[PDB]
Order: sequence, then C-alpha cells, then structure tokens
Amino acid sequence: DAPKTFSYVYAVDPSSLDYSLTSKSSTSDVIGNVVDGLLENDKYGNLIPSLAEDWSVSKDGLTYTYKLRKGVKWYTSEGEEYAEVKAQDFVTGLKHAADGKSDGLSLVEKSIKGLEAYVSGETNDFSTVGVKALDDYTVEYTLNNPESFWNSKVTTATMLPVNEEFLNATGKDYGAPTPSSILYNGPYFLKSLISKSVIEYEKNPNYWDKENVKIDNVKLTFYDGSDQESLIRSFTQGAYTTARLFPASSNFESTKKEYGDKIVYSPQEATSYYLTVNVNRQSYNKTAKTDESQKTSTKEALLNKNFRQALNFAFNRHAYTAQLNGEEGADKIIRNSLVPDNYVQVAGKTFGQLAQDELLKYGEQWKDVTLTDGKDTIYNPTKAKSAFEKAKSELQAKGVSFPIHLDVPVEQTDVVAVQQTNSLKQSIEETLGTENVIIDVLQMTDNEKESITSQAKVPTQKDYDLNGTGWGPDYQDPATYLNILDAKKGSALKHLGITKGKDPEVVAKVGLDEYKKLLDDAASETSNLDKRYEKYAKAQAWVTDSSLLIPVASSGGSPMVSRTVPFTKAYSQVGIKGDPFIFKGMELQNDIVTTKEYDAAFKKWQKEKLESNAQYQKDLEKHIK
Amino acid sequence: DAPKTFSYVYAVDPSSLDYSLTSKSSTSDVIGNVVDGLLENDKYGNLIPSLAEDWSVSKDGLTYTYKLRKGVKWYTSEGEEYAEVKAQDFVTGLKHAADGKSDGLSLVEKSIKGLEAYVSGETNDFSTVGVKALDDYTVEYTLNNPESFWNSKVTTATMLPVNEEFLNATGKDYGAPTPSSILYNGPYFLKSLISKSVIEYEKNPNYWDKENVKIDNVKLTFYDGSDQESLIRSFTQGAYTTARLFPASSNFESTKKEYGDKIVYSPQEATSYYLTVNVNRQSYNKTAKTDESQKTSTKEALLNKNFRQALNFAFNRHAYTAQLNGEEGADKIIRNSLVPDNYVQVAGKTFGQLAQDELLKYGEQWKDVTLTDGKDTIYNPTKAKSAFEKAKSELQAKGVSFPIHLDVPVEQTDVVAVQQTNSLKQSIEETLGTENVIIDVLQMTDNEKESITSQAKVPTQKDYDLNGTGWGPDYQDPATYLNILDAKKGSALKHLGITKGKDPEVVAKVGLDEYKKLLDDAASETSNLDKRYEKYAKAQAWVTDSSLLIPVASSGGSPMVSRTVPFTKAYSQVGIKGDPFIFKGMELQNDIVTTKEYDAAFKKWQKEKLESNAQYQKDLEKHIK
Repeated sequence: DAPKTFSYVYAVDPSSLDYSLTSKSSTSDVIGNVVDGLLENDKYGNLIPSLAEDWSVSKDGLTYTYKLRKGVKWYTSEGEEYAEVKAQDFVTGLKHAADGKSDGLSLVEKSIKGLEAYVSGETNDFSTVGVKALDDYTVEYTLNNPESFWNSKVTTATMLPVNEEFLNATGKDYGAPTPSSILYNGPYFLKSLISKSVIEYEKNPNYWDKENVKIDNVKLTFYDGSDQESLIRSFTQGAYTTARLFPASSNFESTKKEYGDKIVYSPQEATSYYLTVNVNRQSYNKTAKTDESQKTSTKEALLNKNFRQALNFAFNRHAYTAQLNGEEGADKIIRNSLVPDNYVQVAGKTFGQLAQDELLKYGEQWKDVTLTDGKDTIYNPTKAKSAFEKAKSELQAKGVSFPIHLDVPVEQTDVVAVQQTNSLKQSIEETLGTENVIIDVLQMTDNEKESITSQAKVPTQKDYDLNGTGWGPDYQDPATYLNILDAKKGSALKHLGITKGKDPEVVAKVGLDEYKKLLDDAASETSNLDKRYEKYAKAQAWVTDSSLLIPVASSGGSPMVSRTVPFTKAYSQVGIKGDPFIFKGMELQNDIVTTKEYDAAFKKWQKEKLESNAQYQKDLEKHIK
Repeated sequence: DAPKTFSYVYAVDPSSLDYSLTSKSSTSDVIGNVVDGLLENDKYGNLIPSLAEDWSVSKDGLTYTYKLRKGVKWYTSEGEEYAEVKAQDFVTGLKHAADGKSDGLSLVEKSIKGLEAYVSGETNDFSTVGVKALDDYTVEYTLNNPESFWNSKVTTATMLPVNEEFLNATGKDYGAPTPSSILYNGPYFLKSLISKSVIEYEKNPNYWDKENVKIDNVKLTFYDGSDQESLIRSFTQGAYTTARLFPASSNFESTKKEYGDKIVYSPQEATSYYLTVNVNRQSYNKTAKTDESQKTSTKEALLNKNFRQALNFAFNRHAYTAQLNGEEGADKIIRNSLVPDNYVQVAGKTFGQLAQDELLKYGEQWKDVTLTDGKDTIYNPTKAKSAFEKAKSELQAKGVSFPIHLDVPVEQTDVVAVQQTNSLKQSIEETLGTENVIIDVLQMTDNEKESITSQAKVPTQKDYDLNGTGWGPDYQDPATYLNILDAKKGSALKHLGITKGKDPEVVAKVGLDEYKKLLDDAASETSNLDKRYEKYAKAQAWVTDSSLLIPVASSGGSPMVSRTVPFTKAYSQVGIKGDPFIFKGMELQNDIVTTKEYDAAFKKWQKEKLESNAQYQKDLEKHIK
C-alpha cells in the first residue's frame, strides 16, 4: 500500500510555543505543522490560499484584503472544538506580538501602517495600526509603501492568528513548551512534546484541507549530535524514514558502498558480431522486391564500395545495442573492428592502434575512426550522406534505380532481434532518406530464418541482402579472425554469397583479391612479430574499409552482481585455462562488489595487463635455445 | 574473514570427460579445473608455467621443448595417488586423440609434424609424429612451420596429458560422464557430477600450486533457463556468489533499483556563503606580516579591483567544497552568485539570467560566467593571471611590494574548515605563484577565531584579510540579499572593515557609492516587477564584479537516503510554511528512492516550478481591485 507514518529526528527543543512572541525556528518548525495562517506554499513555492480562501490588493498596492474560509475551528490539545477562526484573531495575534515585545516584529514593524509608532510607545491603542477585521471573515492590512514581496511575509510566525479568549484565559501559561498552552487549527495536532526526547504530530481529522495531509503520524526522536551514525543505522533497521549522511565522518565511504550502485558489466570478450553484405545473391524466395529492376539495382548497389560505406556510416550502433543490453549497457558491447583492439600487441601498441594507422590511407572518411571497443566511432550521418552521394552518381550512370531495397530477415519470435533489426531500418532510413534506401525487415519463423542463413551452407541458397552473424578466435593471432575472408578457404565467403573456389568475377569487384595478397604477405612472417602484426593490421584496415563485414558488437558486456574479487581469476581468450569457469586464482569476498570498485579495478587491470603482456613479450627472447 | 565456497550455475551437462576426444566447452569447463597441461594463464592472459616448469624453442622455431615439474601425481576420483605425471603422458594423450577420431584435432593436425599423415591413415605407427618424451620429464614437439601462436594451442583440451595404464585398464568406460572415468592432476577434484543437477569441485590438497587455489569448494546447480530470475533471486538470498542479469526481461528495471545507487544530494538552498575581503583593516593582533611595508602593500592591494578579481578567478571552488561534502558532492553546493539564480523571475527568465546579461558590461573577463548553482564558473587560472598582471602594474607604480600576504584565520579544532582553508591557500598560490601572493592560514582556537570575526561587531576589531561567512533571506525579493552592502545600513559592511556611517574614503575607493545608487534606483520600483528585478540584477552584477563578496557555496546539497516521495512536500525559502519540517503534502513510499529516480524527479520539478511560478506571476493581475 503506502506508509502513513514518518519517523526521523529533531535537534533543538522548542523553548516556547508562543509563535507571536518568537520566530526562532526551534518554535516555527513545530508551529508550521499545527497552526495555519492566511496563505501557504504549494510544492512549487507559490503562495496559495490557506485560511484566506481569496485575497486582493488595491490599485495603489497599499491595502491587502483577505477573505477567510468560514468553517475553520480552533481545537484544543485534546481535540475538542473551541471556537470558529475569525478575522479578529489576526488583530489579536499582531497585537500580542507588539504588547509582548516579540523578536519577530522587524519584518513588518515598518511596513504595517502605524505599527512602528505603537511598538515604540508613542501610541497606546491598537486601533491606529493597519490590521482590521472588517467583519468576522475579512482581514485588511494597510501598508506604508507598496511591497511586491508583502505576501511572502504573511507566512511568518509573527503573522499567525491568535484567539483572544484563550490568550487571556490561559494568561502567563500561554505559549509554554507544552501542547495545552496554544490552540490548533492546522494540519496536525501536537500529540507529544517531551524535552530532549520526542515530538509527535497526529493528523487533525477535522482540518479543512485534510485530503492534502497524506502522512497520518509524525515522530521525531531527539538527536544530540553525539552519534552521527545513529541516523543511517536507524534508517537501515527501518526505524527512520530518512537519514542524513555526513561526508566528513570516518564511515562515509562504507555507507557509500552499502547504498551505492552494484551492477557491473563484464568486460567485452573475443567473439565479434557483424553484418554480412550479400554481394552475390541468387536466391530470392524471401524478398520484398517486386521488379527485376529492383533486384538488379540492389545487386549493383551492394557491389559499390561507397554504397556499403554509406550503409556503414549510417548505422546507429548505440540504438541497436540498446535493445539487447541496457540503455546503460548499450555502449558496453559495441565493437568497431573484427580483431579486438588489444587481441595482440607490439611494443606497447595494440593491434587496433596499428590497424587505425593503416586505415586513413583509404580516405578522409576514416578520420577519427578508432578500431576500439566501447564506443561507436563509425556512425556518422554526415559521412554517410557524403558517401551515398558519391555512390548515387556512380550507380545512376549505370541505370540503377532508387530507392535501393534491402532484405533483412529476422526471427519473428525473437523480440530483441526484431527490435534490433527495426532499429537498424530506422537509423539507416533516417540518415540516408527513404527515397534513397529502404531496409525491408522480413519477420519469419525460427526455421525459415535459419534455413536461409545459418543452415544454408550452399552460398547460392543465402537468401538476404544483410544478415547478422559472429566469429570467435581459436588461436592467439590476428589470422584466426582475418582468414575468414580468404579468397580460397575463408569460411565467411558463403555469407557474402561467394563460393570458395569460384566467382573471380565477384572477388575482383569487391577487392578480395587485393585482400588475399595482404593475407599471404602477413602469413609469410613466421618469426618477426613486429612485421607480422603490422601486416595483419593492414588486412584489418582493408576489412574496415571494404565494409563487407559491417561491425556491430562483441560478446561479454553482460550486467551482473557478484561477491567475486574481480580480475584475480585466470584470464584467456583461447584455450581452456582462462575460460569463465576457471576457479584457480579467483578470490571471493563477503561484501557485494560495487560498480565504482569494479570500474576502478578494471582500469587498473587494463593498465597492468598492458604492461605485463609487453614485459612478457620482451621476455620471449630468453626462451630461445 | 573471507569466503571459500563458490556457488553459481551451469547450463550444459558434460556428455563426456574424455578431453582428448572432444573439445566442446561443456566438457572443457569441467576439465580445465581438474586436469593440468603444459602451460596455464595468469590473470593477465600470459601463458605461464603449469606442468612444464620451463620451456624453450629452437632458433628456427620448429622445436618446442618442455621441462616438466617432477613431484606431480595423478590422483583417482577417490583422492588416492595413482602414478607420477611423466612426459610420456603427452604422447599418450595426443595418440589417443588420433586413434579415437577426436573433434579437437584441427588446431594441431597440420602443425605437428607427421600428425596429419597419421590421422589420415597413410602411417600406422605413432613414432613418426612430432611429439616425443626425451625422458620422463621432457616433452618435445616438432612443427612443420614456425608458429608464434603455438603455445596458445597447448592449453586446449586436445593437448592435455593422459596416463596410458589407466586408459587401457578402464577401456571402453574411459571418459564416461562420471568422475571415476578419468584421472586428476589439476587444482580441483571432481566430487559430484549428477546430470541436470549439480557439478561439485573440491580443492586438491596435494596440488603442486595449491597456494594459488583460494576457493576450497565450488558448487554449480543446473540451470535450464526456465526461470531467468532464479539467479538474482538466489543471489539476494545469499545462495549464489554471483548472478547474471538479463536486460530484456520484464523485471530488469526493478532489479536495477534494488541494486542501484540510492544516495541523493538535496537541492541547494537559499543561504549563500562567500568570502569577505577586508578592505579597511586596522587590527593586526593576528597576522603573519612582519613589516609595515607588508601591511601597507596588502591594504593597497585589497583596494585594487583587478587584485580582488585575480583572487576571485584563482579560487578553485570544487577543491574547496570537496573537503566539506563529497568529491561526488563537491559541485552539489557551489554557488557563483549572492542572490540564487531562480530566487525570483520575470517572464520565464531567472534572476541569474538577468544578472548575467548585466555582467559583461564590466569587461571581457566575465565572458562565460553564469551566476548559477551547481558548477564553478568563476575559477579560471588564465583569467586570474591576466587580472593579476593588470593589478601588478597599477600597484607597482604605487610602491607596492610583492608577494602580497593575506591572513586567513580558521578554527584549528575544525578539521573540515582547516582542510578547506588549506585548499584555498593551495589553489590561489598555485594559480598566481607564491612570489606574487601568499595565503597565510592562521590556525587558532574556537574563541579567538570567533573573537576576531563573528563576535567582533566593531569593524575596527575585524582582524583578517579574508574570512568566510554567509547570509540567508528574509523576504521573497532580491533586496533581502543585495541590501547587505548598502553604504549607510548594510549589515555586511563591518565584515569589509567599513562602518555604516563613516569611511566615505573607503566607500568611494571600492565603489560602494555607485552601488548605493543602484540599490535606490531598484528600491524605487514598488510595483513594476520587470523594472524592479532588472534593476536589482544590475546590483548583483556590481557585486559579482566588485569581488568584495567572493562567492563560495550554498546551503543544502547534503547527501541523504529516503523513502519520502521527493518534491511533494510544500516548498518555500522564506516564511515557515515550506520549511524542512513541513509535512502537509508530503508523501511516503515503501521502497528507497534511488538516485536516478530522484534526479529525474528533480529535473521534472525544476521544469514544472519554472512554468508554475510564471503562470502564478501572470495571475497576480486578477487579484487587483
């Protein structure tokens, strides 16, 4: 349901309940809950009607008139009806503040006409002061000067109403620090006021605005400041509704990890996911195209490198991976390469660092593109439109018809895959415009999607224009990734519609023959790791530029909570000795690992892993004999 | 202490424990914990010694030789010593993989010399294959070609050792999915393997590297994927050490708030804290200056506006408020003005918006300075050095001697105040250089700090050059702040060493007479709120430029946790009806408010409060009669 009791603390006892005579907040903090004035504040600070249901100010700004609500009663400490709140109770309160030498008078002493002369003593009768009860329900204030901020003063303790009969009947005991010494017309009764112990309010069931009083009981235990941690301790046990924390105390950091974020996203792993562009499709059993003019224009468009690059630059990876992971986890799985950035290294430089240095040769469009993990560096609508206009003119000189239709199958029963593909259609069509490119998302069963993609071994059966797939490593060398596009044995050629031994026509068109020379020149380096990894980085740059394997994401990046000490476990990306279920070296702890501790441990591990692998590689020389 | 049991899940049963014959990960995930090979991985991925205590490769890269550790034993399922691990066990394992038609052979089939011919069947004797036991503790591999990634292959299941006696003795039952079907030499014993139920490992107490095995017991309950939420549920009950979360499930968001950050910093409040520059000091009972030449040069320096602006631009507020609040709470209390940004508004434009528009008249140094809350916009070391060089030349033409010494008292027993003042000395001296300015932090008792600042009513007793103090509002008008510098009645003049009715000399030097004309012109507007608040914004711009009241911070910004529904409570900055202990309108809830929910509620409240106050101000017209 919803709680109706509020429990917290207070720090200063009220020495007096006479709100007319003192405005120290140790009194007002009680009185503001139990005694109402002319106006209130809403949740936005606006001065809204309280005991005055309406108010007006004269044209000259000197006269303020308040129309009171009629059915409002004063109530005793015991809850018994005393009398009806009348306009004269506002003359009484202000007259009591003057006669009683109140400390809260300087806000209105020189504003209310004739009041300053009455407090100084040069008049002895209150009739001259600019507060009048024109009738039982009309309070009128007259000021010396116009005050645009006057209404902000009517919510002070000095300006509250006081019943004259009760004031004189109780006499010297009026305003004593006990609940029986004042009368109540506000949202709450003061049920208990025990010095250096407790303050208790209970909702007044006859309050005129009882429906806005949503907390029925309020209890404030006395807090001396001797134990700053009693509050967060009581809150954790459920005794307090709220708890102030103190950043300077010796215990703040422990409090921070107990109530801080604990969800962490595992580091990205070695499997790389990408989209395969079918540049040699001869199966159209599942297409949205109608003409052969559309099939032809699509086939020529996909063979154009500028057109594949325009698709690449137009694809919003964050929106695509926000559908599978979180919005907070969307960047945690993005990969802009095929070989992971740090899969190997030479002289402290990661493979992605090497591959990026070879990438700008292919054109200015690769400026600022880093072949890294964690953030989409490829998506660029400006670059995508610039790439497409170049493709548009090349194709338009070949009788190509626009828009280009692109079939992308997806399993209808896979909600995330549908949402992801719909986002792919969205980002590309938004960037390139639907008069240019149309992504035809074809939803279908598990098996027909599978029958035209993953179990369509024969390339001539691959029935799509774009499809998502992945690849993971088998040995600690870039070739385990980069060999999948090998013109004669590459396993990824069937996903592009290319058979391993045929199609020299298509292989030459997409440039896979130039890639083949890059593969063999890199493979020839059997000993020199520097030359070897430099030459494979040239191959990765070709893949990035080719846009045949439009990168999407990696494995890993899954959210989790854990009491495992992170980055103590043995680590590997090939073999079995660093797999996820390897427990040698792993440490456990009693407390949940917080997100901040995990991210600080990850950055330190990243820094140490770089140094360790580099020192290890230098030490490979000592194992020669 | 530290837990020694790991509890989680597994999803695929091992169909076989014969690691030589299959490399499916449903087998390797078990075997990697219980059977060791030549090399391991450390926590960084490096291939480190395992059963081979050292290894070498020939100059041509074709021959790899591994020196085994001697005291390693094979152990039964029961924990009984079987035999000592010898080099021949690596010939046996690879020969078993060939004879048994293993699926994990394609990694090394064409690398190990003569192996491919043996698996194809054109040789029938294993003596031709490039794996040899040169003695009981020397394994030698011969490759067809050099492979810089070869060692990454020796941690695969296919490459693990196998005892020949046990292999032939157990026969057809070898590798069955039961723990008695293999032998153990790795970190763990396989204690239980019940299909679709449990996998249990126990630490092997005789393991050669037992000190790196820090988890004693591992239990993996079978997880079928039928209930994705069983994992986070079991983790919350303490049954699992870790738990994967699934961002697509209907329950992820609830999981996120249960394990997400819950600490929130209350919004900044109306009290403004600032540093008062003593421009008229005639009490030197607590100073670090020695000469009169230093007192004179300091007195003239503080009267220079460029010098006060250089101090202002040089003061790092984030570092100062990182000592009182958190490092995560440091910006949560910063204020760059005297009047709060949104204290009043005209036509949807906040007072800080008005004041900023009047600020750039005073010079280019106020470019990009916003008079807002939340982020230090004043601190600028470039602007501080540019301001000081202008001050340097003006003062150097008046016989002023550098560095300028500035006394700043602080209560020694107040740790935070000491740390804060030391950071003030740090940031200013780092920016301006210690040959130019020196901030002399004078630590002292509670009372002497109090005796020369807050209870030194007479201005001639103010014994400092800079001191921190604050001021809060009494009515909803900018004048409640801006009147404190009034030349004849302003309460803040004594903090600058200026008496309310005297010192026309000093008042004219710092320009407080020009400020006085700004105050009266603004005060003259009794009705037009637009002209009134525009003219007070001109006064605030003068204060910002004067740098007599160098702004520091606000009240509020305190960290807390709460079950209160935020921004339902009545709100006010003057009066008593919106004070912190006002409970009318406040709502409670059962769950702890998370930081994300509180910050989304704050931004929405900020947006609504702006619209509500503006609609309210337009509606003030209907109350005229």
